[PDB]
Amino acid sequence: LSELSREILKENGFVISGENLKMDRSDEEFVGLASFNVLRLDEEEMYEGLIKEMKIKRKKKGFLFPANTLLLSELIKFLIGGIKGTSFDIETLLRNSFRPDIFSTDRLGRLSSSVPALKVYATVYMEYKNVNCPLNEIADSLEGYLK
Repeated sequence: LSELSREILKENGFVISGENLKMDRSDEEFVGLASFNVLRLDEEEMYEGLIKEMKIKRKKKGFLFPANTLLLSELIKFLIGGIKGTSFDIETLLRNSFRPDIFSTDRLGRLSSSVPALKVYATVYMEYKNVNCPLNEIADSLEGYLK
C-alpha cells in the first residue's frame, strides 16, 4: 500500500499488523524474548515470510463496516492483480469508499478509458467476423465493476 493510502486507513481507525516494528524506544529492560534462535535463520526467508502475513485489523468501533471491508478487499485484489491498476486508483477507490465529501471526479485512469475501447474493438470484431466475442461482455463487466 502507498503512504497516502496507509494514512487514510490509519485515519479511519485501521492498524496494519505485519509491520509491527516497534523500534525499541524507552531505554529500559525489555526482558522475556530471549528464547528464539534468530542467528541460524536466513534474512531472505524472514523477508519472504513477513510480507505474506500482512493483515489490517481495526481497533475502534468507528463508522466502517464488515460488508464494505469484505467487498473492498476483493475489489482492491482485483484492481491490482486482475487488472493493471495503479496506486492513484487505489487512493481514488479509498476516497470514494471512506470520504464522500471529497469529489474525486473520475481518477481511476486506464479502466475508465478502456470502457469504450473494448466496445469499439468488439464492434470491429463483429463487423469483420460476424461471430460473437465476449470483448463487449468484458468491457460491460468492468463497467459494472466501476458501477
